[PDB]
Amino acid sequence: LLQYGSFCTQLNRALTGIAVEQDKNTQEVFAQVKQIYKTPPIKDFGGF
Amino acid sequence: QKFNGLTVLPPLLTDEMIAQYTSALLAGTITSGWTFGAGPALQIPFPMQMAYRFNGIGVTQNVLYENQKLIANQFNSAIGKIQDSLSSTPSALGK
Amino acid sequence: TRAGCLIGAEHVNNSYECDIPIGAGICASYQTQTSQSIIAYTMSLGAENSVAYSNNSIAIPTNFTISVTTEILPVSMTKTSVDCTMYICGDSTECSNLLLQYGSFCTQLNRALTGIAVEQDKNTQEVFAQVKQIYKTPPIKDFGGFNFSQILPDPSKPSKRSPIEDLLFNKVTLQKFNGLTVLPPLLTDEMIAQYTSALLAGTITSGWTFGAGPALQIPFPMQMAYRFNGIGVTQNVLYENQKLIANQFNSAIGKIQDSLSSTPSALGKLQDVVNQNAQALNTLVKQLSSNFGAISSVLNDILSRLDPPEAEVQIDRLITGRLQSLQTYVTQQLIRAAEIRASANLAATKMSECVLGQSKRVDFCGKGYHLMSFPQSAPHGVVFLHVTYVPAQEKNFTTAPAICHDGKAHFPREGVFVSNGTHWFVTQRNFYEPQIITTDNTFVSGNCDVVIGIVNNTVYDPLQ
Amino acid sequence: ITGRLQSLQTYVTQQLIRAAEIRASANLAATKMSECVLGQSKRVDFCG
Amino acid sequence: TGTGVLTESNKKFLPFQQFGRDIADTTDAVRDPQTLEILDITPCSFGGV
Amino acid sequence: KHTPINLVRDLPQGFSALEPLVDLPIGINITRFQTLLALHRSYLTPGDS
Ligand SMILES: *[C@@H]1O[C@H](CO)[C@@H](O[C@@H]2O[C@H](CO)[C@@H](O)[C@H](O)[C@H]2NC(C)=O)[C@H](O)[C@H]1NC(C)=O
Ligand SMILES: *[C@@H]1O[C@H](CO)[C@@H](O[C@@H]2O[C@H](CO)[C@@H](O)[C@H](O)[C@H]2NC(C)=O)[C@H](O)[C@H]1NC(C)=O
Ligand SMILES: *[C@@H]1O[C@H](CO)[C@@H](O[C@@H]2O[C@H](CO)[C@@H](O)[C@H](O)[C@H]2NC(C)=O)[C@H](O)[C@H]1NC(C)=O
Ligand SMILES: *[C@@H]1O[C@H](CO)[C@@H](O)[C@H](O)[C@H]1NC(C)=O
Ligand SMILES: *[C@@H]1O[C@H](CO)[C@@H](O)[C@H](O)[C@H]1NC(C)=O
Ligand SMILES: *[C@@H]1O[C@H](CO)[C@@H](O)[C@H](O)[C@H]1NC(C)=O
Ligand SMILES: *[C@@H]1O[C@H](CO)[C@@H](O)[C@H](O)[C@H]1NC(C)=O
Ligand SMILES: *[C@@H]1O[C@H](CO)[C@@H](O)[C@H](O)[C@H]1NC(C)=O
Repeated sequence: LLQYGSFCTQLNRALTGIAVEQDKNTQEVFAQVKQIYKTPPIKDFGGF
Repeated sequence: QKFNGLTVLPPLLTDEMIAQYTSALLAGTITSGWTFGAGPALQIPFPMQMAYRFNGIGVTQNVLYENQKLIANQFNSAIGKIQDSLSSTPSALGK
Repeated sequence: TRAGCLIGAEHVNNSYECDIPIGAGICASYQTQTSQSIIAYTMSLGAENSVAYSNNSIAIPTNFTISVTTEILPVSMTKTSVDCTMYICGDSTECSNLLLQYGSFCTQLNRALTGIAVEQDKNTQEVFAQVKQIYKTPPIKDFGGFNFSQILPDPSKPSKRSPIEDLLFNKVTLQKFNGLTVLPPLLTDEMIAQYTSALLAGTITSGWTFGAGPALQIPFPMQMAYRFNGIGVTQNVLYENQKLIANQFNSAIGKIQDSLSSTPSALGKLQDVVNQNAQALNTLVKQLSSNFGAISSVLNDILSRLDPPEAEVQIDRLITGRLQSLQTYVTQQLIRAAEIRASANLAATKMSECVLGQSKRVDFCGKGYHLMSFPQSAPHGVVFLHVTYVPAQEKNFTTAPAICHDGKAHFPREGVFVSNGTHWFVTQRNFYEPQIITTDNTFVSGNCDVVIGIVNNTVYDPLQ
Repeated sequence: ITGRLQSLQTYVTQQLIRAAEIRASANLAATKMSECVLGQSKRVDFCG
Repeated sequence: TGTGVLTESNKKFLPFQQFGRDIADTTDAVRDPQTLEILDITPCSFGGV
Repeated sequence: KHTPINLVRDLPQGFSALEPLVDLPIGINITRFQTLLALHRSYLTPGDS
């Protein structure tokens, strides 16, 4: 296998890039609030 | 699947953490309208917030106030139908 | 852990912000303050804050802040090109004769790479060439207190680039091989800087009008007053607070150059394209040293001592290996070109809708209500300076959605009703400005006995 | 070696393309969360 | 064997190396026989048309 | 590699790269070795050597 050069470093690199980006996708979709908001104990939403 | 060199890495955000994110987003929406996306979250009575969103389509607020009971009933029913729809139609999560 | 057995880091009960991700919610970092060792912990998602929800209280800001954020988008990458015949079969007719027997395999690769190279110029043209004329700023800078010198070009420099984009070119940093050549872009950096100068001058001197039709000069305080009127703040806000707003805008602009010069990894999105192209090219070069089974990897040495009737198999092995490597490179570049084209389309959209207009799309041209945006060219990309309106300080006010008068129910034409606790005022929604409630800022509908949660007050009719 | 290596390359290429598609969908999801959740969109048939 | 332009060089070959090679399996400089001199190899020009 | 050293007793820390002297075509098997020292004569008892 060594005689084929870096065919495998390339594939590991590409799959690592995909895997790393899969976390960025979720971070960008969901991590849009800097602080976690909480709902009040009493639910007086005027009928909703 | 994962026996001969194939391995699956865990995602960075656990489902409890993503659910906490969506709880934060939904709580911010309910209690503060859109204000928390731009700056500090500003508490606002929810009927009043819905009134201004109605005003954001060209229906005067007096509409929502004169028929708030009806609108809230209808909204509760429409949310309830989503549960039954997802529970009864297959291939709904096909994507 | 849920990601595996981690050895070397102490587990800490308390949570911090995430620094080096592990997986399953655990991150690690080097503390240096408490621990001069490596700690691992469960992430915190951010600070907890309950919001003061109640059925009768509003929070309306009493101040604002103007903030300038920066956004970096790739647009193009280097237009590389490689020739089969030299790359695979350098200066050897004996191997080219048997490369010909593979048909069109790498007229096809040349076609693909030429397509990418031609598309890069289209990316740059679509992002920047949005103005039919080159606009220029007047010699006298009477902008009502707004200092733009940090983004307008400086005539004293050998290259007409503004200080900020000069800093960008000084912060991002970018040989002769066999068959690999790099084609120069069609638009030189001077020309791109001239485009962004045209865009900036048109913006400053004409608002958005120059995006729709002929550029119509308007005084800049008046233009900014309109953009304030765009996000729901009456122009008197800007006019009564113009000196403060101009000082604040100048300070925010000044902070940008310092931030870019002092916080590294800010231009990582642009450094990544050059890093990835360099890495792909380095790998493509290093593949020339591989045997693939050959008695020798260098071509002339196997040719020079082995008679063709059996040196042909030896050459064929090398041919197939190198051709496959080149094919892999071309495919990777096609996918990366698709990604860069997506980013260039986003950059063109952002120029149109943030530079040439004022956008109502939330969080599209930065956090906060969008005021206006400034393009700055960067090597192989564009930087956007997004000017936004952000509320600053609020007070809690009691509310009610209506007022009774002699049995009649009044609703706000614009804004909300608020009170100190003794007297009731109408005010606009993003800036505390009370006014006495009059028949001329509210309107009538129905009667008191229908709406829920209404308060009695007197409303003044100016006629009596 | 040749056969398995080329099979792995095919897999990685198709994963790259599928990852690009998922990235486009994730960018659309981030845009939708911004413009529909964090705001109110005047843009027809984008949020329903 | 190979083709290129041959130029004087200031690369101090140590007494034991006889030919240097690039990051690819191609020579970059050589030592001449009969005179023992260091000689730089630069590929002679080419380009697209 | 021959280096003038000032450190007190042991190997220094500074990185240094050895370069070849010779490549002898000996072609023998080597499995053991021993260094050759140079010893003076301080004195001579008649028969000890
Ligand atoms: C509005 O915003 C600015 C900044 O938050 C405030 O401006 C300051 O005003 C005081 C009194 O005029 C000055 O002494 C300060 O020097 C100003 N700041 C700066 C940086 O120059 C203003 O007070 C704010 N209004 C409110 C209600 O917060
Ligand atoms: C326009 O912007 C810049 C930065 O805010 C100002 O440039 C300074 O000009 C003075 C006088 O020429 C120089 O002494 C300074 O060294 C400049 N700053 C720097 C960082 O070099 C310019 O004065 C601004 N104009 C206004 C009205 O504020
Ligand atoms: C807005 O309303 C609420 C309630 O009147 C206030 O919320 C409090 O905020 C402080 C500081 O963040 C917290 O320590 C308290 O715990 C909060 N109250 C509760 C019940 O949790 C908020 O300060 C109000 N703003 C003003 C100007 O009064
Ligand atoms: C973490 O909390 C548990 C709970 O009692 C305790 O046993 C443990 O010692 C704590 N560890 C640290 C590092 O504080
Ligand atoms: C609220 O406004 C009224 C109307 O002028 C004023 O009399 C009162 O003092 C204000 N409240 C406070 C706390 O100052
Ligand atoms: C708000 O809630 C309180 C409960 O403390 C209730 O008395 C009041 O009627 C409510 N107001 C409205 C407008 O529903
Ligand atoms: C408002 O006025 C009506 C009749 O004028 C009265 O019935 C009601 O109690 C008043 N509201 C308050 C809070 O006193
Ligand atoms: C070859 O001849 C030249 C001519 O002077 C001489 O310098 C050189 O030493 C000769 N080659 C060898 C290996 O001695």
